[PDB]
Amino acid sequence: KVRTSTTFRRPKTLQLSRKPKYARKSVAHAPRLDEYKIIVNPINSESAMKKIEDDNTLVFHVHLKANKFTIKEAVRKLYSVEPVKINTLIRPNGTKKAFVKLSADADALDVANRIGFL
Amino acid sequence: LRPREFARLSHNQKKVQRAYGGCLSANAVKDRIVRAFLIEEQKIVKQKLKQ
Amino acid sequence: GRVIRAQRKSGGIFQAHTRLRKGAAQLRTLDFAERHGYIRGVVQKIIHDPGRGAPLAKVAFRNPYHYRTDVETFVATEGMYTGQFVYCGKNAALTVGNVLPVGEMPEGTIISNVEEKAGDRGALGRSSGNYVIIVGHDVDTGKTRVKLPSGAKKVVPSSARGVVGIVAGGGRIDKPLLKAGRAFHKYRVKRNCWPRTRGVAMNPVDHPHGGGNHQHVGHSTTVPRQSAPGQKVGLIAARRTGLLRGAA
Amino acid sequence: NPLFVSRPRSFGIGQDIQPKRDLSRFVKWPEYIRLQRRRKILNLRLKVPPAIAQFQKTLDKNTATQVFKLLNKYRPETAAEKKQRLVAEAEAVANGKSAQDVSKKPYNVKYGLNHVVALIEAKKAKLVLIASDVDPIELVVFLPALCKKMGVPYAIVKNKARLGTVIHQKTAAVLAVTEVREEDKNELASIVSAVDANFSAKYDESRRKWGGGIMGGKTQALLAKRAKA
RNA sequence: GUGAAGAGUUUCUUUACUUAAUCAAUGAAGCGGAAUUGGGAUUUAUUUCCCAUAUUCUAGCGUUAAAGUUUCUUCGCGAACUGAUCCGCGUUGA
RNA sequence: GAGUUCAGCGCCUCAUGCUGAAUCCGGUGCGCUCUCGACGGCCCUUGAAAAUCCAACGGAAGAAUGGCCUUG
RNA sequence: GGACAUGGGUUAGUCGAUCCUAAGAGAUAGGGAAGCUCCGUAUGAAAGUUGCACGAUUUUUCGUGCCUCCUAUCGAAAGGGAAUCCGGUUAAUAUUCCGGAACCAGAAGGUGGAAUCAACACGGCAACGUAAAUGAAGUUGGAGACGUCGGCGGGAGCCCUGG
Ligand SMILES: [Mg+2]
Ligand SMILES: [Mg+2]
Ligand SMILES: [Mg+2]
Ligand SMILES: [Mg+2]
Ligand SMILES: [Mg+2]
Ligand SMILES: [Mg+2]
Ligand SMILES: [Mg+2]
Repeated sequence: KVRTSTTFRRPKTLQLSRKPKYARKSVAHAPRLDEYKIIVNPINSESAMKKIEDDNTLVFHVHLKANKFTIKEAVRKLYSVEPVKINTLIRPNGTKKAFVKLSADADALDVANRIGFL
Repeated sequence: LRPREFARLSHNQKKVQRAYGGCLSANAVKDRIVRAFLIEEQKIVKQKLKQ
Repeated sequence: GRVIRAQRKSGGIFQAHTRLRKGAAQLRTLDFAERHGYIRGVVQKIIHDPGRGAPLAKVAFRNPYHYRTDVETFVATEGMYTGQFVYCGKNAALTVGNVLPVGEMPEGTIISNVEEKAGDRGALGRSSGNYVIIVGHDVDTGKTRVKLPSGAKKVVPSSARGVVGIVAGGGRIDKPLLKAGRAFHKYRVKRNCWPRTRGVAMNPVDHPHGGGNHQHVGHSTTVPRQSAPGQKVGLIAARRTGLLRGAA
Repeated sequence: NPLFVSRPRSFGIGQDIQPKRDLSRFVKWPEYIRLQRRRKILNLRLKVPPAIAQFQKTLDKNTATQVFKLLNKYRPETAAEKKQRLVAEAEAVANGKSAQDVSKKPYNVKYGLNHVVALIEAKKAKLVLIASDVDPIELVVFLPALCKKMGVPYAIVKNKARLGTVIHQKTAAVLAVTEVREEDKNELASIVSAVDANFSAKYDESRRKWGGGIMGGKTQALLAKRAKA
């Protein structure tokens, strides 16, 4: 029992992980904000139209809690296109707007027509 | 450079190829070498003359 | 009346201004090496300490039990210089700057930063130009008698340590400040104690001296030792007053 | 071979970093360890009243082994042994007589502080073994006086924990022997005589002597130095 | 609380202890005592009357062990003693 | 190749397109604003901290070998 | 019309915040307080994230190990601090969009190169140099990091001047 330090420290002990006898919650919740919540609607103002036909970018009203990662996946899953960059802004009315630029191999005008807000 | 810019240089730009290079000046290192040698030699004679 | 100025000096805006201070000036924790032998340190820096007249010395010592170097902050004695070796312990030599038990130094030696209790790390004779004189030893139940800067004689145990020499920083108080602004700068780095309004310049609500149709105290300014706070102003428990002509 | 050269380290003051020695003496221990160590010291100073000081005078090793040899013969029945006895009484209570017809009188050590106290007051305890480390000591501090008054032999023995093992419990403050089988009568009598010579015969003079009051350590060595000069 | 003297069956003064209580320090870091040791006075000597240390150098360096017998079987930065005497009712001091 | 200045052409013109030139060479400072460099004066005043980044001292650890196709 | 009505409008790895600490605020230990709460901030606490491969096939971060002076957090849109510029564009945003041209940080290791035949490069008297030039623990050093006034010397933009 040799102590070469003048300091007693608490010895390490096992520390088991939880093995509950019952799940506290009976049913796991379905994913909140999957893809139908993330994309709310296309935005079709005049400025958004110019973004479509000049910069190959789509303008979406998106959920306040969506980020650039989930907006990218949602657009890919819903409209089968590949954004190259996503810019985001929160409008003065408190709602979130996303500028979704598509790659040079896709045409934003065609995607807009296919969605049907043109 | 600012402190974090030093993280981008190659090793040899941040030092001198010599003992304590980049930490001691050349004349400081020279004082240390000579001082260490002479002090060690004196410890040798004091040990020899102690017996 | 209201709470007088002396009663408000309990903290708050009257705390010491300590941002610019590098560390307390202390002797070194009394350890095995100092109790039985000596340990050597090297003066690394001699530095100005804001709010203190005397300069401080940063002294580097090797740690006896771990691979590391410990830096100590000492009150510099006059004559000390950077690169000097200082020695602390029972067997240290009687040289300016060394730290020794007062019982190990002869009668008449001049010392500074002397401990009141063995190991308190320095209490007596610390301000610029001050020192303590060894007066005598009593070997039976070892107690050393010393003379303090105030002129008082004190008995410290003959294991309380002291630094050989006088505190550096010389005769600072010999120079007239000459200007309010210089007093301003002296106390700016100390505490909120300057300038001072006279009690008689106040109203009765503010101070026992306040009020009256001339500026005067009214009653005696020598007040008893057991006055309450708020009335303990002026010359407290004064044994005498007036211009002394020959004292001891 | 010539490259293997001795490189001694001095270890004097200010020479080499001290080697890693045992610092247990100077360790700052957690509060509970400090408490249980200084508690033993305080009991060493602080002169102990005789009724408490009579404890810490326990049976010697040899007599203790004989006592536990007898006690281990008369252990109480365990839950397994009790369940077996009950199925026997149940089987024999259907076609034969009562449980008395198929089970015999039990021979076992008595335990339980209130139960043993009653046995002593009724002069049925042949031998009483009082544990030496009953923590609220008042539970047993009267037992030697009660045993002496009733003329029942008694011994103070180490480890309430050792007494508890006999009766299949964690601890037991006190055990009592009431009856012993004929084959153990001579051993009980030899233990009773050995116990009595050390405790019952001591009690008259143990009531006056005080425990503790001893300083030890550095203060005693200073006294020894003071005496030697 | 525990002990010692003194004062004309008692409790008053001082002069002792420490474990209560108080103070201070520290990373509770080497306290106290023995054994080896060499001058010493005892003395046709016996540690019996006595405690003896390792770093003063000049602004260096000092850590993660070497060596020493020697046990596996001596393939090994391999295990232990040791190097680093022994012991403990106290972390140290007031 | 941008920007600027200038000159023309289609002339409802459309995607407002198309076509020509120049954008060059010198000097100045107790100037102004900012800044850097080397200094000087002053103080009983000597003028934050931490995150973070770097260097050294040290020597832990490594396993290529068939005179070469072979690893870290 | 800054009024009224209907619509539109704020895009960033590089700008801030976010990270850091400052005066200070403040849980926790522990002690007060009838209590609301007060004091306290490694404090009289068993206050452990980090350093080793002993098992582990076999080409690698899960089990004990022996270890060591660690630490709550909040507190700066002027302090400290990784990194972006020009040209163009809108009715209304832009160092954020568009065109072009860069930079920083992190991860994995995708090629190429370098050193190593036994070991981790050479040159220079030296100050020191290079495309790379093995470096764990521990320690030490540096940067971050600092007042104010005075004149002197340079640079950039501006100003002025000759074609
Ligand atoms: Mg944004
Ligand atoms: Mg007035
Ligand atoms: Mg008044
Ligand atoms: Mg309006
Ligand atoms: Mg930034
Ligand atoms: Mg913060
Ligand atoms: Mg604008």
